[PDB]
Amino acid sequence: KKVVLSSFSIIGDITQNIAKDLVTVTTLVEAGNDSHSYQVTSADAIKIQNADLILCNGLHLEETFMKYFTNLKKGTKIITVTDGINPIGVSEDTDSEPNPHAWMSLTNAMIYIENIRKALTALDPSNAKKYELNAREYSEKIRNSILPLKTRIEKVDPEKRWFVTSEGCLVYLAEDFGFKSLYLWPINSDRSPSMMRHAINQMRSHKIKFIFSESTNSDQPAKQVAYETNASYGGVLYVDSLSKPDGPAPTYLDLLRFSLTKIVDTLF
Repeated sequence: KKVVLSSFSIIGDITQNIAKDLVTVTTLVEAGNDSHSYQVTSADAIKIQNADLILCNGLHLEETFMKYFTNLKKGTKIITVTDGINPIGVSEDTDSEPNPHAWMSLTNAMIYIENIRKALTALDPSNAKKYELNAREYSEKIRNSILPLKTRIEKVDPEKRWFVTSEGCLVYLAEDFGFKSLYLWPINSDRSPSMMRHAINQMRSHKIKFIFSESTNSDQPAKQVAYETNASYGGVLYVDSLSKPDGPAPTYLDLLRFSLTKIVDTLF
């Protein structure tokens, strides 16, 4: 039985929905750890040796630990599951490092699924028909949950078309749904007084009503910005990790559904 190692919780969960126990799906950066400067342990090195296939986000998400994906089993490939997603830069002034949060998008969910289906199929071609069926079922499951939220979101008045967050975690969502985005820092692990100043100025300027924080960072900056802008703190979104199993976002679908529900509930 083949072993497929995903770099972090969100990719592991996607892969499990496509493979459904045809392969053993493992995860390196488990829920509640952050990929940036993640410490690869000796146990983790066993996971890496066992892998017949390694599934990464790319977009620099794994940059601090790519070096551990060495001395690999013969034949074991590293697949970048964001292949075909046009990157959005960490420059809020659009050349720069890529923003890794491509999974926060309905369109991109379908691409992650397709790239994983394709890699599973190449790895394990005798199960092609099964991965094919499973990938379609899963794609449909996500569309069925998430599209009605999009449909509601799209009714927002053009002037209120802003997703404002702490980390730059919704830039791909913004692009997918036709919203502008504002944030305080591009990626959590640093930080910038002038980016805060800019956000405050932009919110005042466009009468933006809400700003969110996220499940792996502090709410303090968002609340401070809300105060300085006469805006409201919108609460906590789940974007960078699955939650714990008894939390609100224990699967990738549940993560998308929770966060986009909270967004639409805040906008309307």
